[PDB]
Parts: sequence; C-alpha cells; structure tokens
Amino acid sequence: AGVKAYELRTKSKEQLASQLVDLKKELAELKVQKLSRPSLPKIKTVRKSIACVLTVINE
Amino acid sequence: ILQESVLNKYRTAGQIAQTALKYVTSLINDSYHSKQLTVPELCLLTDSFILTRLEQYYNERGIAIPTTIDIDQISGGWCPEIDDTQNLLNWNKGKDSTFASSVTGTLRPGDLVKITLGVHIDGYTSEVSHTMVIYPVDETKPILQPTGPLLGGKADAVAAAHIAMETVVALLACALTPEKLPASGITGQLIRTIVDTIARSYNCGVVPGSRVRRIRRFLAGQNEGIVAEREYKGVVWTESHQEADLLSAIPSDDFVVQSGEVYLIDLKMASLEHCTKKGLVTLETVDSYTGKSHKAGELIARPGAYVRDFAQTHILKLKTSRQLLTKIDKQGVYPFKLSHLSSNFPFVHENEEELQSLKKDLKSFRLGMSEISNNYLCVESPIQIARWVPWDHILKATNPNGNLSYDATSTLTLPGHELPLPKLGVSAIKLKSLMNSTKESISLPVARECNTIVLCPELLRLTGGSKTCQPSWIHSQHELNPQDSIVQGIFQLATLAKDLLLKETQPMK
Amino acid sequence: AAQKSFRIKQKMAKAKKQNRPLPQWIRLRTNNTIRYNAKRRNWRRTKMN
Amino acid sequence: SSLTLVKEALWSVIDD
Amino acid sequence: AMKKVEDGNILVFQVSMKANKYQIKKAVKELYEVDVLKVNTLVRPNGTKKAYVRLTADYDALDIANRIGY
Amino acid sequence: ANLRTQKRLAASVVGVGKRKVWLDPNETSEIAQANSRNAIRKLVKNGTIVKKAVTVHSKSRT
Amino acid sequence: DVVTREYTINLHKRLHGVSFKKRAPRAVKEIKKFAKLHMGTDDVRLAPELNQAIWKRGVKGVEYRLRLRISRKRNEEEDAKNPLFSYVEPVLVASAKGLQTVVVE
Amino acid sequence: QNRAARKNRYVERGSDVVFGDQDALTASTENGVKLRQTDRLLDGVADGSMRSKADRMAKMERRERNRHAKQGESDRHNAVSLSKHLFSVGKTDFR
RNA sequence: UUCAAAUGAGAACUUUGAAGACUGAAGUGGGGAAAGGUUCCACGUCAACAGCAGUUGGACGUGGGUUAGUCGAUCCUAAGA
Repeated sequence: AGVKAYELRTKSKEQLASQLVDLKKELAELKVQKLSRPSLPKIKTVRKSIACVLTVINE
Repeated sequence: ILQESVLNKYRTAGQIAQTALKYVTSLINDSYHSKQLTVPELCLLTDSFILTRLEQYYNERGIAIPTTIDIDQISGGWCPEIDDTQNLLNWNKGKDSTFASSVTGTLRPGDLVKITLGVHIDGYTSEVSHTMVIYPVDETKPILQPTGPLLGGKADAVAAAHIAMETVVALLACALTPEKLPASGITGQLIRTIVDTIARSYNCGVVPGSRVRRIRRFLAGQNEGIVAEREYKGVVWTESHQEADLLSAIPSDDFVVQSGEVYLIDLKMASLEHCTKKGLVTLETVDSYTGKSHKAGELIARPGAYVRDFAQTHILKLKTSRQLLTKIDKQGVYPFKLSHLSSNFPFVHENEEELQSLKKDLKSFRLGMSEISNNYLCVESPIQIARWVPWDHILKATNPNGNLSYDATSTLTLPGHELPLPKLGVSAIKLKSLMNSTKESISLPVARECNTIVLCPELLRLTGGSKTCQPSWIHSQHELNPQDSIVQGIFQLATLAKDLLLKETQPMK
Repeated sequence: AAQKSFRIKQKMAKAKKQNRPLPQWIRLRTNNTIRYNAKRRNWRRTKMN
Repeated sequence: SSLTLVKEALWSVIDD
Repeated sequence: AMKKVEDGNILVFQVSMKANKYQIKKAVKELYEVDVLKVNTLVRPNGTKKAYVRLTADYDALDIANRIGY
Repeated sequence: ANLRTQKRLAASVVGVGKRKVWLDPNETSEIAQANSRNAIRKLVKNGTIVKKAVTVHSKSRT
Repeated sequence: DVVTREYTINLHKRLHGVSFKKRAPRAVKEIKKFAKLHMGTDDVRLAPELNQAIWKRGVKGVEYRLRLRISRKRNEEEDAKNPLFSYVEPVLVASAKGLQTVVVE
Repeated sequence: QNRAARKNRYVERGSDVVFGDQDALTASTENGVKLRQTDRLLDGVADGSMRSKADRMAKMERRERNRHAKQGESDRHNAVSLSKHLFSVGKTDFR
C-alpha cells in the first residue's frame, strides 16, 4: 500500500509539500501508539511513502 | 430473599430506568424525527437525569450500567465521552462511510439504535434495553408520523427480539404454576429450544454475549466477561452451542426455575439476509490503534466504561491518580465513566460553563486513569462488534496447536482462556486470525432487548412494558413457520398470557 | 570517570543496547542455526576498553 | 482420528 | 514524566541528538501552538536525547497530552 | 517478605539511620504494600514506624 | 498429657569447661535437652525472654541456676510430626536457690 | 471498651462480597511487567504454546554451558594449554 | 553468635522484631579523583555462579533513571609538543 510515484509525478510542487507534511504528521501520530503496542505495520508504508515523495521532488 | 424491602427497592430502581428510557426516546424524537443532539450528549444527560431522580428517594446506590447506545453493528460497549469526539474524527478520518453514525454522533435514517441502561439500590439492580429504529419523516402529512416501515434483515432482528422477549417472559411466568404450559417443569433446555427455533424461523442468529440468568444482591451479570463466579445458574448461547447444534461452566440440565427469584433477560439477534451460507457469529474488539491494519472497514475508538477488580492493590506515585481511586472505590463494583466521578456532573442547572468544568476535570482524570490502568487496577469494558465467518475457512484452516493456544498479552485472562469451540480445537486467537484472514469480512447488524423480572402469584416485570419498548412498526418476512410442536406451544403461551398474570411497573412522571 | 567524553558515552550506549539476550521469535524460524548470543558482555567478566 | 470424523460430519451438514 | 506534568506543567519529549534548546523551543511552539518558559536537556544512557519542556502558566500541559493521545 | 527498601526509605524520611527505625512485625503486609515515601510518612504518623530515641552517653561520672 | 511444671536447672555443671564464645549457645542446647528429657518431645520452643535471661551477662556470664516453666501443648498445625511440643518460659524470681519442681494448674 | 468495640465492627461493603474470595484478574505476566513496558523476549511471540516451545528450547541449549559452570551467556574465559612460568641456586621466580 | 514469628516444598545463612557484641571520628562512617560502565533503583526470579547452602545477590529476565547562564570542561598559559 501507500502512494504511487506515477501518480505523484503529475502533481505540483505545493501539493507534494502538503502531502509530505501530512505524512509526517501521520508518522508522528503512529509513533505514540508504537510505545504502547509493540507491533504496528502501517508505519512501514507511510515511512516509505515519505521517501517516494522526496525522490519525486528531487527528480 | 424477596422481602418487601427488597422488592420495593427493585421497583424504585426499575421505574427510574423506565422514565430515563422515556427521556431518551423523548429526546431522540425531539432531535431527529421532529422538525440535533449527538450520542455522547444523550448519554451524560441520561445519567444526570437518573442520578437527579435517585437523589429524591434515598447507602450504596447508583448506576449499574452507564447508558450504552449501540448502532447497527456493535453488540455492546459503545458509550463515549465528550472528550473523544474530535479524536474519533481524526482517527477514523481516512476510513469509509460505515460507522459514520457512531463516529460523528449524528444518527442516520434506517439506523438501528440499541439503547441500554440500568440502576441499582443497595446491590439490588434492574437493567433494561430497547432496540429502536430511525425512519425518515412525512412532510405532506399534518401529524407527520414518519414515513415508511422497515424492511430487510434489521426488521427480522427487531421481530425476533420482541417475540423472544415476550415468549421468555411468559415461560418464566408459567414457572410459578406447574400447569398452564403446553406440554409441547421448566428448564434451560426448553428456553434455549424455543429461542433457537425463533431465531431460526426469523433467520437471525443468537449473539454469544446474550443470556438469561438469575440475580442476587450485587451479583447481576453487569460485567459477565471479566469477573468470575462459581454459583451462576442461567443460559447462554455461544459458539460452543452453535457448533453443537450444527452437530446434532454454566450447566443447563440441573436448572429448573423456582418461585421467589429475580431474573435478567438479555437477547441479541444478528440478522442474515446475505452471507449466502452457514457460518459463525462471533465478536471482535475495537481498539484505539490505527496502525495495526490498513483496511477501512475497521472502527477505531476508545471505550469509556471501566471496572475495578477490588482484589488488587498498588500505591500510585501520582496525586491525581490516588484521588481518582478514592472517587472510584467510594463508588461501587459496577462500571463507571470518568464523567460520573466529578463535581458538577448531575447538572442541577445546565449550561456550557458546567460542561467546560466537566471537560477540564476529564482532562485530569485521563492522566489519573493512565497510571491506574498501567497498573492492573482498572480495566476497560470492551467494545464488541458482531462479525461473521463462514465454516469453509475454519474447516480448511491449519491450527498447529489446539487447546493450548493462549493469547498471551491479552490483559484480562478470561477472554483469553476461552476455547469457544472445543471441538475442532480452535481458540479465540486463531479464530480472530481466520476472521481477519478473509475478504468475506461480513459484519452483521444486531438488535437487542434486555429486561428484568421477578417471580413471587404473578410475574412482576420490573422493566419493559408497552410505554417503554413498544416496537417501531415494521414490515418483515419469515414470520414464524407454523406446523411444529414448539410453535403451537408458543402461540398457546401468547394466548394464555392474556388471562397468567404479568404485573408491570410504570415509569415516573 | 563521571566526567566522561561523549565518545566514551556513545560507546557505552552502544554496549548497553547490545547487552541483551536473544529474542524468542528467532528460535522459531525456518533453518535457524542461532541458539544463543556468543558476543554477550558483562561488566565483570570482560572489559571493553 | 476424532477430528477427522467430526470434520467429515460437519462437511456433511454444511454441504446440504 | 506523567507526574512532572501536574508537578511543574512540564512535557517530556525524545528529540534529536543534533538538536538544541532553541530548536526544541521553536519546534514545540510550531507543532503544538504554545509558549515555552524553559527547556532542559540530557543525553540518556541508551544514546538518545531527552528534553523537559516547561510551558507558561497560560498554556496547560494536560491539554497537549490529551491532544497527542497519551 | 522483604522490607529492606521500606527500612531504607523510613530511615531516609525520618532523618536517622536504619539502626534506629522500627517496623512492627504485625503490620507486615501493610508495610510491604508501601513503595513510596508518602506511604512511609503515613505509616510514620499512624504509629506503624517509630523513631527509637537515642542511646545515652551520660556524663555524671565525668 | 498436657501439663505445665516449674523446674530449676543447674547450668554450671553443664557448662563446666566450655569455651567462653560457646557457653550461651550451649546453654540453649542444654535447655532444649532438659525439656526433651523431662517431657519426652523433640520440639522445644524457647521464649525470647528466656534467650534474654541467658544472654543478659553476655556469652560468658550466664547464671549458674535458672528457674523455668515448661508447658507441654498440642500442635494445632495442619499436620506435623511431634503432635505435642514443649514451650519454655523464664520465671523471674528473687533467686533460684532453694526450690524444687512443682506442677502448675 | 464497649463504646470502642461497637464503633469497630463493619458494614460489609459490596466490594468485599464480590472480590473477597476472588483474585487473579489480569493474572501474573511472566517478567513482572506493567501494561506498557516493552518486553523484548516475548513481544514478537503472541501465543503461549510457542512461548513455552521457545522457553523449552532455551533450557535445552543451556545445558552444555551450565555443565562447564559458566556465570551466564557472557563468561568466555579461555584457558591456555600450558603456562610458561610454571615450569622454569640463585634468584628464583617464586618463593 | 542466639531466640520467636513471617515467607516458602524446604531456612545455621532471607525479612521483621527481641537480645549480645564489633568498627570506636588516623572508622567496618559520610563524600570524591583515576579506572570501571549501569554494576544504581524497581518488578519478576533460581537452570549455571556466590569453593557449604540459598526462598537471597554486584547473578538471571524486563523496565526506569543522570534536567545547570552561576558546579566543571570549554578559555589562559607552565614544563613541553
């Protein structure tokens, strides 16, 4: 799951920055759950979506 | 023993519940059907009302069950606070349209609302509940009785609930007389038989949590899943009974009901208009963790009710937590919210500043409850959704160790060492795995009816009545198969009740 | 000591995070040769310089 | 082999 | 940490090793919309950085703790 | 049981050494429940833990 | 069977020629021996007061004569061997000289 | 004494009648940890049957080290085959 | 060194209390430098270790814990590099 690079390549710069901020907020929201529960796999997907967005921006 | 002191306490505990039920059913029609209050706003207002009523009459006294409003999938547990309304949104923000009613607080049309509550005085308690239904309005009509009856599986569910309720009422009325019963004297065998054939006629299965049982002082069955007991006579319908009926403690044989006793009825019917097949009806818990999965059908929430295990003790480091524990143990063994424990909660007058006062107190109480819960002093009463599993996945399953799988990091122990279906050697953990392990993640809608009765010669029904739980008129089908033993007996019972004597307590104005 | 340098403290922190036994979900793995931690350390047995 | 027999009977009941 | 909240109106965060008190102040003020009185920092034995953040009396740490989730 | 921590904390609270402080052996579970200096103070005031006044050193002869 | 009696014991002849740092524990063992002889039960419970009476003048100053009250009793335990046990207490008196043993109500 | 004794006796609250006999709600965890405490050994393993499997395996492999009498999984004192000083009128190297 | 009780399957060795002694302010005390590195504290807890024992432990398993404008480093220079 997560975002798609071919979808992001159509988007604009500001949309991408907003999406990045939203993903960072979601990751922070997950890291307060991670201290109560040991296993929480969604964090992998969002943490890789951030990297995909940054790759597209640098491209 | 049923003394005058006992039974008038039961009466004055019951009719408070009755008038509070009328209050809620008042308010909801005021809000939606009439020319708009949310669920958590209804709940604390109802509890305020109940305590304001309790003050007038009468040392241990209060709310056994905090008012629970289930909607369309939830078997039990939904009763949130005002703290949690934005949390519910920003948790379930990415999910799909289902559970929108419970998430937002605004109720929709065709939404099956199961209300339940209870009140207790000196340990003598009375529970009640009612499945009502929303249906849109008539605008061209002058009186505007709202338009359309219900038709589908929810209608099935409501019908089975009401009919099972009246039939078991009549059975426990004939418990007084060893006569006035069609031989087609009384036992949990007979009870389970008639309710199961009603469920099978209406194509709505029985939920595992439902039961009918005895009551004693301070020992009703308010929890029924957390705390244990040796002396418990009564009937339940769980997955073990489901598999046994497919094939062919809570003992059912050495159980014949007697005079001078108080009983609780609590029936839950989950409808099957789709599903296509034979399958199991189990329960799944709702956690506050968005991150355990990706699927959108899941609900994300936090239960509001707690219960404290007075057997354990542990000094807290935190002043707020110790004060909140004082406030808790000065209350009783029944479940409670954080709003119940406060300074301004009954709302003698009601405004926004008092609600704000309560919200600040809640912000402190959650900090206290953090430490009170990290140590195993209080626990949550879980939020359970009914979920359907076909037998195909279960029979094709692979469980490399049966009867030995705990779940080991389930916190309560009693829902852990369950073994719902000993045959096939599957436990709750692997059953959860299989329930999740399928795109047939079909969740069922459920209808609920709860009453309290006492047997003296008459049946004194401390709840229910026609003022209370008159059914929303509907249009169902599969209306009760004739041409069997048991159906003849049930119809004879319904006709013969009109003479047997059923006394019913009225609400307070 | 007690007036450490950050280099020494960083090495100490690595040693603390290493000072554990082996998790149990590694025993249960397909083709698992590992049965214990052979690079385990204790302040009294071996010194890490 | 009790699980064999009960699963056989259960298949029998669910298939019809 | 939970006791320090009601004690001194103080939050407790784990932060970056590359960070400092100015950045921590700015970050809390940006994320959670609060004024900060002082920050105190230590480096834990497990290699991370812990920061106690005292808020002004205008803003209450209970609200932020409820807003986060813990 | 093991009231070592409790003896230590009671000494540190009352402001004396462990050789002085006294734990009544009958209220053992009530003392063992305590894991905090506030609880030790409660036990100090209620009469479960006392102070054991000083061993004398007289100077009449001197 | 259940009986209480006063006795007096001469510790001088029992500790004659004993190390100073062993004299008092030897007095304890000899009192247990005394009770076992007279009553005929192996389990013997001294009182801390009797221990104080032995250890009052330190290891090497125990009194030459002591006055004891030996009380045989039932064992109320779940189940044990030695269904009876002896319980020794001290008698604090002017001086143990010039006395003989007598049964007590 | 009778004033005090009549003030002494109790009313037998419902907390007692429920939870006097009963106990062991939220039974004994293994490592004596709280609800939120991060147990590394057993976070990954969910179920108790495989938990016991792993524990039995560890007890099975502990044995050859416990036979050699190590202080744990960290005592790896390695003894030489022979020491030179132990084999050797005037100055001698030991007394 | 001893007595009773508690805990526990089990107590010469653990905990509390009751006694008897010792270090005797150039201490068997209270703090620090170098060195060590979590050994500190809590909860569970006995397979191996503590040359007897062990319910105990600087052991084993899991966590918690070290907050500085004023204490220090940082700066200055010394022999020197």
